[PDB]
Amino acid sequence: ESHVKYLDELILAIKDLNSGVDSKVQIKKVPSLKILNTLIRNLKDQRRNNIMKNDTIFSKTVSALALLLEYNPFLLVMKDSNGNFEIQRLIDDFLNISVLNYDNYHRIWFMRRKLGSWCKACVEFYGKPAKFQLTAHFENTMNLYEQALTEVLLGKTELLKFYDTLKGLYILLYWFTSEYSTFGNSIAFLDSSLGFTKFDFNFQRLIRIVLYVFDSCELAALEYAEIQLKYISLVVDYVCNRTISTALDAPALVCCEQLKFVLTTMHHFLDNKYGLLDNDPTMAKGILRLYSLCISNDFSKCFVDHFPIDQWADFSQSEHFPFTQLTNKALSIVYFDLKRRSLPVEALKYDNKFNIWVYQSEPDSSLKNVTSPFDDRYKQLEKLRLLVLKKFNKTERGTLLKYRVNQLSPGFFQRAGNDFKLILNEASVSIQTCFKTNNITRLTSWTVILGRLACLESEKFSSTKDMDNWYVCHLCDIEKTGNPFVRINPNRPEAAGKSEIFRILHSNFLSHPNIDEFSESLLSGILFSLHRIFSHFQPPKLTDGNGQINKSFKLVQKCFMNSNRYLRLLSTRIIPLFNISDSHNSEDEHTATLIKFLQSQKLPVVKENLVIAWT
Amino acid sequence: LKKNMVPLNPNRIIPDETSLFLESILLHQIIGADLSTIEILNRLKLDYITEFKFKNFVIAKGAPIGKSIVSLLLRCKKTLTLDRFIDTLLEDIAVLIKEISVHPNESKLAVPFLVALMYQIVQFRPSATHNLALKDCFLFICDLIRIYHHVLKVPIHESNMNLHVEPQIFQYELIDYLIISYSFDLLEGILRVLQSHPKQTYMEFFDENILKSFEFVYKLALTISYKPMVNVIFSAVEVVNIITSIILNMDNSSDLKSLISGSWWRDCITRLYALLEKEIKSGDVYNENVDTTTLHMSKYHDFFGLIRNIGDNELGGLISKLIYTDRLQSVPRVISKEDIGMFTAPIIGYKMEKWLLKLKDEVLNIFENLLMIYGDDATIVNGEMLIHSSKFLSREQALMIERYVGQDSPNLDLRCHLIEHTLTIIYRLWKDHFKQLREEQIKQVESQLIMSLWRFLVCQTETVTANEREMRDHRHLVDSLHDLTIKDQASYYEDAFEDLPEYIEEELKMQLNKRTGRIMQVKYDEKFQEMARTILESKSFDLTTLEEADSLYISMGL
Amino acid sequence: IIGADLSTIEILNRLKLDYITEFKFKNFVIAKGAPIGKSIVSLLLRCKKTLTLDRFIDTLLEDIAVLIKEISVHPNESKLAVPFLVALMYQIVQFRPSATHNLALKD
Ligand SMILES: [Zn+2]
Repeated sequence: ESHVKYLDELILAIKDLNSGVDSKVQIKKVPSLKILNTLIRNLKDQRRNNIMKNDTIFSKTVSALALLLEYNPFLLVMKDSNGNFEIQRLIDDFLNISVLNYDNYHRIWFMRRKLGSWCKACVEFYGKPAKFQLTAHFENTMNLYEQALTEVLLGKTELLKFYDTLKGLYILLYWFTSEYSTFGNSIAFLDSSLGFTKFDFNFQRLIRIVLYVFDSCELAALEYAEIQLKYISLVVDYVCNRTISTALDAPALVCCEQLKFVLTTMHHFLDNKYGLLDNDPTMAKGILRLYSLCISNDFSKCFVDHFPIDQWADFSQSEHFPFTQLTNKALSIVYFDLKRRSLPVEALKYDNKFNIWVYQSEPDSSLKNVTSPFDDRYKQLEKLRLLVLKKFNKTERGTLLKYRVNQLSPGFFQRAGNDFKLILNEASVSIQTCFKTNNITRLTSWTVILGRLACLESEKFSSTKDMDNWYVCHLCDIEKTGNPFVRINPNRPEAAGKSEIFRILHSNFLSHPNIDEFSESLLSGILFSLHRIFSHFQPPKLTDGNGQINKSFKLVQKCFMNSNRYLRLLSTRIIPLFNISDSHNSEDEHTATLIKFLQSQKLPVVKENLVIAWT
Repeated sequence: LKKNMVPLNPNRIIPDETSLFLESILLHQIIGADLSTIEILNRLKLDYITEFKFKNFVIAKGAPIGKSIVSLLLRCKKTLTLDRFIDTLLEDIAVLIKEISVHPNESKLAVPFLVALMYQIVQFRPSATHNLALKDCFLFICDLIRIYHHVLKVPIHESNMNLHVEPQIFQYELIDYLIISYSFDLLEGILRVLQSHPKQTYMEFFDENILKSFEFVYKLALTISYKPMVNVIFSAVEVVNIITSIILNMDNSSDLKSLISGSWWRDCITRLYALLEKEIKSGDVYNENVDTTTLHMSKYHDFFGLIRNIGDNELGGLISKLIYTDRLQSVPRVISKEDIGMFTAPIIGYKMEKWLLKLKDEVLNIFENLLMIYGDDATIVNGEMLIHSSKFLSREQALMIERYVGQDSPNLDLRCHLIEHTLTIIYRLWKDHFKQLREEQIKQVESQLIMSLWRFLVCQTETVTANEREMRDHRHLVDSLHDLTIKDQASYYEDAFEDLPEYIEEELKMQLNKRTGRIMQVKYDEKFQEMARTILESKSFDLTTLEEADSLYISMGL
Repeated sequence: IIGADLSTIEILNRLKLDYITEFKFKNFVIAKGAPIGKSIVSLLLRCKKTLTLDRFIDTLLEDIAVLIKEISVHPNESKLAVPFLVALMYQIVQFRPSATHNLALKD
């Protein structure tokens, strides 16, 4: 509270040494380095006990340092000549704040994403002399932590040193178990793409070393169990973000061996009764997340073989599984879902109360904790549990345009829905009436829906298709090789005559008397939607003779010469769509119209897309 | 006195690692198959080799083969410790694969499952596999691939009178596709477990024969005149990645470098150039189309493989339906070839594009590595990394701006990561390797270099974003898929994304904004603007004169 | 067993039970034409990971007992699996006599 204005003046002081103009990076050592006195001032104002616990004056404190190091990549590699560059001094100092913030998952994710920016997007300026002085620094500071982890076997070690050694190894393994976008090729063991690096076998070595330490020691401290849950948190984070993460389905895995490793590792963690702690969600999150990746896909056998669950059952007790109420609850839900998909269809009935399919319960209850309803405010847990219990329903599967109409007109498919004539009239009454001026965002969502529904109109007389199994367009979304304008049909149906969605599009948007001020984003949206219409339908005649540019080609005039380059290069994408028709372009007059339009831009900023628009 | 120390466990159960390895062999199962691998080998006999025997590893004539594997496993669990149990299994299963392979009459159905079993043996404990076993296994898998010489040598186009009146059978083709793909996957696995050994002992692996054998099999995989099998292209370039990555990360790097000729690299890099200039298009990945221009992942080899899950595994049911499962046989169960193929989803095409874009990221990543190996000039860091990489950068900016913006595919970001990566492959080639950028070669790509730098410096205008209100309206138009991704990550899979304290989503409404800027092709990152600025404007070479440069600056503003 | 060519598990790999169309007691599924010893070795591998020795023993005892039982009380089915399952059960009992809990012995 006292120094929020101090940091708010310090960010202005950093931005005040920009340049004479708005373009400033300064990758070279300038011949005036006074802000390194601020750099020393930044991290030294971070390791302290009083007001770092406040969220804002820590987040702005590290955001100021990231804005300093972003617009000054020379500060990293400035060679504080002990033997090395100062980014080695930055890493081990940056480790201390993260090990002091071991428990808060916000304060270490947010530190490691910007530590990712400081080496990926900032030591691409230097390469060979400065890639191998931090990818060797991480190997040495990781060799040190795995080396000092093994002199606790001989028992002469300390206890707080054991604690911070475990936590520092946790943070070093936490940095490298992010997705590939955090640390790019900045570090030479995270180098390979295709989801399989030098760090993978090294990580599977170090987690087996720390499990060997957990077997070799014996301790029942409570917060030692607290820091012992973070290794299974780290090992579920290791596998849950190497996933390809498709549209709305389960994020599919890349390497079955890493899943086998993580399941075997946390099953070994449960066998030895490691990490039991009251009202802690960590192991429950791991079990539910990893079962969510293995619901009905190719990895369900890999889940049931390597994380065996049917040997902790013990139905006869209210303490239903052995471990802890959250962990027993999550494992009971996983057991319930495995037992449900084991049994046949006739052996299970629909609840009509919790909307989950369920088998004949028990001689006891044994069905409370699976649907109790769900737990204390641990917000991801109950939605994991909803997904595990509700993925069996085999209902209308999630689809992209069905999402974006259910995100827009909420609760729309409680009706016929898949019939096509009614969604046009729902979009029509929402596109004619329910806006006064407020929807400068909702109209852009409506025009991306009008873009996608325009394709779905074109799939009849392409009489078999449907609203639900339309994922993406076969013409506007997937693309093939060769000339991309061979794919669009010359004798496709005309837009005004048959496509009622172009009637909608011209009725609201292109005949609105304030086209030259919608917004730039609504112009881009109406250009995307008009691209989809004119790629699926023949555009109208550009001129009858009475002047008369036909309110869509007029929008091409408006955006093709506009100030921003985005509307220019987006409106150049429909200039070819006007050139492809028949009974409008059979004797080549739309071509001549587009030619004498493109012969009339003697303005310097339009030179890019014009060269595109010719070609 | 000092009651602080952590107390040991008096009854430490150090787990028997050879028992765990025995169990991982016994319940090894490849993805999509009904039986386990040992349980498939219990259903296989070899009825032309009347008596196999190498070193007390007798197989009878009609006996199950997996009977003899599990007999070897039980017999050598008692005796050998783990580092000897591994190479005993490696050489015995290698000799069995060998004399099943070099035989005129015998079916080779045991060979894919023995290679997959061998891969499970190698990668179990990478510290336990001694690297002379890795050397012998590498040489065996390379000449195993040169035995199966003809799988990677089918011609591009057939006769006009190649009548397709033939029984149209797939089972033998499925077997030797599995043999080649599991063999290349095993080569990748050998080199990544060799990558995990301590960095003083790489010379126990490498000699002349390693690099000659991989040179042969690498010319075989990344083909020119034959139909490409994409499965082996992934692994064959990941091997070259592991090679460059350990040349970077060993101390006595000279012995690898003195062991490698110049002809090895200048035959490798031209095939990488020919791979980098191929097209990745969703609508005709799985099509069969014009050769050597579209990375296409043929229908007739669509299964996972031993490391990475590469297709949708459409041929995984046929691995299980390759045997009768209630019978002990040698010939395969008949798989009809034209029954597969039956239309539901082009999402499969999107994720196969995702793999192929990661493949091109891999190729220009090993370009980035061997810039750093050969920092001094050589035959190979020779200026054609301006030509091929600037052709690549210019075309993947061009058809990004013309085709992909607003096409709601997941693969846009990675496709505009490639350009954002290959600029740096330009940039450190520009700043740190100008001594070999020959003047005649720069003018071969003076169009494309200058235009590709211009499409980064056009973003310094930035009259598009400038706020927050219309940028999220733009990301409804271009980047709704990543909103679905980040909501599924936030509600299920990320520990930091619950109880968001109004500093962790104000980073999200910075980085989704810079993401959708970098996708929308206006407002890239400022650092890449600087890297593109300090190539064109810098006076290391006169790309433009001072009256030709401001003709480019007037086409932004300026 | 002394005098036999194959091992006992390797004899049970050569045995199927074609009148009991689906055997199952507690995740110990045997199919109709499947090898029986396939299911024994699947049970063994599955219960090595999970159970410690005194529970691994009586799990094997009651599962192989239920299999011997419903092969035995059947009118049409041959009983060839039963001697080797009883010999296998004897090998299970006498391996570590301190580990076999005596309620398993009673049953
Ligand atoms: Zn469309």
